[PDB]
Amino acid sequence: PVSKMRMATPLLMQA
Amino acid sequence: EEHVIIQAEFYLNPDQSGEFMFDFDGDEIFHVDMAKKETVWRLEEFGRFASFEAQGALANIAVDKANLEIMTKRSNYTPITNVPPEVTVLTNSPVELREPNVLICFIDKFTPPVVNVTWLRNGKPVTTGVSETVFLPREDHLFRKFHYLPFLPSTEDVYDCRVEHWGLDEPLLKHWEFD
Amino acid sequence: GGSGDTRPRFLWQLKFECHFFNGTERVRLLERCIYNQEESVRFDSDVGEYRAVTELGRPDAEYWNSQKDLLEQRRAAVDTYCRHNYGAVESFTVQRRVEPKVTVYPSKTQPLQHHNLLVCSVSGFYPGSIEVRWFRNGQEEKAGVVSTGLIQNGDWTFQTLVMLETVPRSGEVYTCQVEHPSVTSPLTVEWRA
Repeated sequence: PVSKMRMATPLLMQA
Repeated sequence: EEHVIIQAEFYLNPDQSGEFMFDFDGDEIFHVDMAKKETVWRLEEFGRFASFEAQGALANIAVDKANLEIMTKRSNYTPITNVPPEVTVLTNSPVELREPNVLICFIDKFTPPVVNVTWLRNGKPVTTGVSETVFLPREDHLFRKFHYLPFLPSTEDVYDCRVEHWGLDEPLLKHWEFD
Repeated sequence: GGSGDTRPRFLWQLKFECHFFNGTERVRLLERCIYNQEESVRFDSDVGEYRAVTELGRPDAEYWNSQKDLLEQRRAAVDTYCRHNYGAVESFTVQRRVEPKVTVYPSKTQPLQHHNLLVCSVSGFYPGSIEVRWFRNGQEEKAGVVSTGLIQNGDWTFQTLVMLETVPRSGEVYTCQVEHPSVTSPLTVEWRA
């Protein structure tokens, strides 16, 4: 049963 | 503090090069091949125990690119200062004549993360069996990189790892020969 | 790089660092955002909001901190991200043990003179913590010892050379002793003078 790694997501800046 | 896991990403303009990797205590767990959309485990056996959905890395890099372009404008287009690498050539194990070995070219303490690396045997480029790592993180936010060349030691061969980087004035050739 | 290019470059780096103390018992998350090698803004789970590191990062700290839904996702990341990934990889990272191969060969400090340097090569091991000691006739010699230090090979192995400068005399027995988490009792390799 392979473990699933998670990623963290960058926050978008104001344009 | 026993252990540190780092998710390290970057985006570089104008090259439009973006990388995504995980690090454990200084070793790479995996990276994502952006072009193939593929999770590449540093050791094949890792993929027997863990998995990672590579497509999510591409979404991250797209945000990184957008944020980079905002930061570039915000900085009034201040560019990065080049930091040239220091380069070390060594072998995997002590050298014995005609016992298979591996030359390691360790490229350290540089930014931006762009290099041209060539192995030279007796002054000529060699590509057979070579491999390399992606750009690996450092705590000072410079980069590390390894290049590898399997070889059969001989008194008649000399080697250079040739490294080109924009912080250097000329290509850096680090020499190695059988002592 | 190549391409014969003088064009200015602009770099953005993002690092999510999960720091583990006694496994998952104590966990800290540091998110570092880095422009052109200088960290500009940071999330520290010990704080729970962004802080500007340089003035260039201040707009981001102010904007992200106004978005409480984003802060609450970051504040939970020590659980949903750090502790999760620790459990996913610990069996082949934290628990990884690879025994070193140890060899000894003679060398020279001065090329025109006799062998006077005994090199203990210790290679291919994981993790990096290792103790290497030199003995002469069963007694440690701490004088005259130099080393490469710990060398990371980039492939989840380490190596080191530990060298003893000595004048070999007939009958002496020199032994390199290596202790490492992969082995219960020390590894030893001799050289007879």
